[PDB]
Amino acid sequence: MADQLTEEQIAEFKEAFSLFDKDGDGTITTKELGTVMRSLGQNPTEAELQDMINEVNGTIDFPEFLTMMARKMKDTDSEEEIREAFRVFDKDGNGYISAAELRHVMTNLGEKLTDEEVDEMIRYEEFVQMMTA
Repeated sequence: MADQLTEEQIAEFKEAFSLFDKDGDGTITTKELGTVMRSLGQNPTEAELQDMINEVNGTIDFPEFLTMMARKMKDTDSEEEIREAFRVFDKDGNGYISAAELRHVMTNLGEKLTDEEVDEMIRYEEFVQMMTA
């Protein structure tokens, strides 16, 4: 699931990975992975380091690094995108002004959807959270 990743994000993370590593391949012991995470600016605890080691004997391959960063940055980007898109519907109102106002935008647009299904699901962010669950 590398599609949730941004081109600039993957470029920056590859740049950091290339700067951290020494001569040779990127496969070094898990202590190197922990130190790279510390240098990247993140605050990974011992449990996060253990999970990253288990995901990847002391070989940090670019695919495994990309996968662990994919899951982490994907959770982070999902949270950030939810927070940003909470204010995406600026035309409906200032903030969650009316249930009918949001329902009109959600039913007149969004996807090929059934008119009665939107009303049934109604009975802003709460609807998105319910749909995600």
